[PDB]
Amino acid sequence: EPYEKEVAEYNKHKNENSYVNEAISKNLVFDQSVVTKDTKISSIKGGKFIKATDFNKVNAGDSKDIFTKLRKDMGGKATGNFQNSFVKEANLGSNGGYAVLLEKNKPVTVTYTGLNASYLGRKITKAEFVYELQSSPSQSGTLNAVFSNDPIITAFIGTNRVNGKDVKTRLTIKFFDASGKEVLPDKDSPFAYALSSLNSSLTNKGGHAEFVSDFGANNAFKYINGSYVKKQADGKFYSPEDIDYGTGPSGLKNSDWDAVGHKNAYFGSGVGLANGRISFSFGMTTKGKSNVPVSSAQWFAFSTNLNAQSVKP
Repeated sequence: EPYEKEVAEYNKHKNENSYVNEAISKNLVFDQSVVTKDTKISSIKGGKFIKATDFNKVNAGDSKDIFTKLRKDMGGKATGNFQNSFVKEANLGSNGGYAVLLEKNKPVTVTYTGLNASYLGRKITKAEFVYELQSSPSQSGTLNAVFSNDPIITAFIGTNRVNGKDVKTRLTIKFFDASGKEVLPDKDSPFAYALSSLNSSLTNKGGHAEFVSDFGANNAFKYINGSYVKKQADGKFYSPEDIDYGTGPSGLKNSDWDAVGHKNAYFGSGVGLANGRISFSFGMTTKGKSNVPVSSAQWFAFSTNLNAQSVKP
């Protein structure tokens, strides 16, 4: 471990040390092209539901964006059902989503049906996204989630911050073919998935970063050259400096890169590679500070739209 911290440290303010690069095969297609008129969440199992009328309440003077709605402690305020947990918000797409409480040791399985995804020409019509809380900074130790009926918008997750702990969620995904059989990669054609939009405002005074970590068995993170997202001493992958408000050595601001489709969107991306079932964690870290604003709700989108074509081997 001490030698990986040293590898991280030398690489912090550099681009790739080498020219070595291997093409990423895009065998797995899980992107906007796979959403159909029939795509939807068919069920959510394992989690208590949050009534939309509880989820939509904010405090006087608050903005009503989805992140602000997310940053409240709903432990013990999750008495909804699948019907009344349905929420509309433009960030969820035109078909909306569902509010759910995530709790320690209670994985929540979100099933999508009606897909037209593929892997080497095998049609993927259904998927299970399993979310499991791993870290929460709220008093109740819970997280709130809104799961979108668009699997490419995926999830918004957050809670109130009372201490310095990370927000962290494990996501394990199963893809199914039309016959109902799980689709797993062939030996020489791993799954590739994007880890995008990992913004960071981290400074010595404070701020926070969105990260990925804890890549599961047969999964690995791969660096994109010129990306600010790279492995840190704590084992997580994020930008250790501010690319959001312009105070960092690069002077970059969120509007300079953090948009889907931006030429600079790779600034906050990596690539996930899986020779097996996809599984990894995502979250938010203040590196331990408790009074950091807007540092406990995030949007995590899942797709195969990589912001690169090759990676370091």
